[PDB]
Amino acid sequence: AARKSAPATGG
Amino acid sequence: ESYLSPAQSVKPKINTEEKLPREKLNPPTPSIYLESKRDAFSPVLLQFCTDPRNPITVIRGLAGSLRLNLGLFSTKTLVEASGEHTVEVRTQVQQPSDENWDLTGTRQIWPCESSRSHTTIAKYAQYQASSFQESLQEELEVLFQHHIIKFGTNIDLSDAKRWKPQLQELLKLPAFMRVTSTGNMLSHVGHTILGMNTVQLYMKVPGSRTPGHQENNNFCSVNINIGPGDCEWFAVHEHYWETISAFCDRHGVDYLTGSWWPILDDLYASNIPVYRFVQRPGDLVWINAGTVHWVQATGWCNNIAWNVGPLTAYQYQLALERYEWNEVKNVKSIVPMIHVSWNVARTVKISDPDLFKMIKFCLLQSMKHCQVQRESLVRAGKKIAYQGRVKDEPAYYCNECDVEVFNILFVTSTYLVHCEGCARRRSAGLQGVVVLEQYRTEELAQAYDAFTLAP
Ligand SMILES: O=C(O)CNC(=O)C(=O)O
Ligand code: NI
Ligand SMILES: [Zn+2]
Repeated sequence: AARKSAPATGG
Repeated sequence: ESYLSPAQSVKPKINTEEKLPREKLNPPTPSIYLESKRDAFSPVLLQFCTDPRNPITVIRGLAGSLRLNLGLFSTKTLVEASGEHTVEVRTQVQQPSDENWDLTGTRQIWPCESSRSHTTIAKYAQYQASSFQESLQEELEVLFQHHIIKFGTNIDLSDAKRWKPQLQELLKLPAFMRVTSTGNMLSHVGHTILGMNTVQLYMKVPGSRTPGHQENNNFCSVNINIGPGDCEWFAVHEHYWETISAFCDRHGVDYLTGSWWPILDDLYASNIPVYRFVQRPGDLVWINAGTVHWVQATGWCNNIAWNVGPLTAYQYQLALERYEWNEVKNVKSIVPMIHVSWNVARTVKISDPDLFKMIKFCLLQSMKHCQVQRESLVRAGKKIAYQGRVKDEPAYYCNECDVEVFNILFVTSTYLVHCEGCARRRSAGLQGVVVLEQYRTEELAQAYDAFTLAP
């Protein structure tokens, strides 16, 4: 879904 | 073959060739106070926030100047509004503000570790509160005698039922700051882009970090600090974005989708002015179009944010540049710029001549591209069905490359949509590919000619 989010690195 | 005409750039002209002294390498952040409530509704305010020269702006104590009921966004108000609502979590390492280090503090590094996980709001509220009480204890001793943190990020207050009073409150804002507004490009998308044209909530603890970025498609951002702690902001003017991206390349981190915390000395070393400022409870941050920024919580606090699309030439030009650049980089543009431009021309009167010429150019190119695509499909014996747009039909995207697909849709089967390349390359002659047309040449042509400059 177009959605705004934070970059990620693990998980 | 761009949707942009280089001659029409309204981008401010900035010379980095000349050496720059340090005082200008630390520009003052435009802070604005609102004695009257109608000041907030003044056009000069909007002119100010959207001025290209003004990368970022703080509106001081606006949440009292209009009597916004922030208290509602208090963690307590939230937990009981719905605690078993859910939340993305970042696990991070707590550090001083202007710094990010390897495991030992030998070196400053660009890569910012930010691992991901999930909880509920009620659960993160526990954590946020426990965390605060703990820091309290370690101070109620001294009196009488690596930190791992979790950041609650991009929490979606989209459900206008559940979050009714919270959302209703933000109606009290000047139109250009609102979630939904006739003058908001993002209100003309025809569907929901979570976090852009809906509200996101941030639950932070001290050290809680949002790493370097520009907004999706270079859209303005509006952030309010709920309290009770502060936030520290860093920001650079769009002009310098490629220089920052270059750093990301050298340090092996993707600029657009990677996690990175800039090395301030690098930026000073590169002659790049950095805005540094503190955002206090009830302070609103306005991030102008294309501004590189990154953010640290210094206390315990929640923020609220969403993206706005004011109808200015600057905002528009930058939305398009990022739209094209995204596809050069194989990165999904979540604001379907071409579908938006047509929606805007068809629903909104435009008085600003520079913005008008930009939308007009884009529509033209959209028509030529639709025209070219039609001939060669005809020319090669391909039949094209006519499909209507229905009411509240969304924009489409290539199931494969994520590019926006406009007007002409390639489809397979439980049905999938593709751009032409992805359809061919998956069938040489487009066999088993239905092709749909949503706007006949004449629908677009008439819409185009109907589109004129308002005085
Ligand atoms: O509030 C934060 O932690 C980060 N927010 C933003 O970068 C924004 O609203 O544009
Ligand atoms: Ni941001
Ligand atoms: Zn494709």
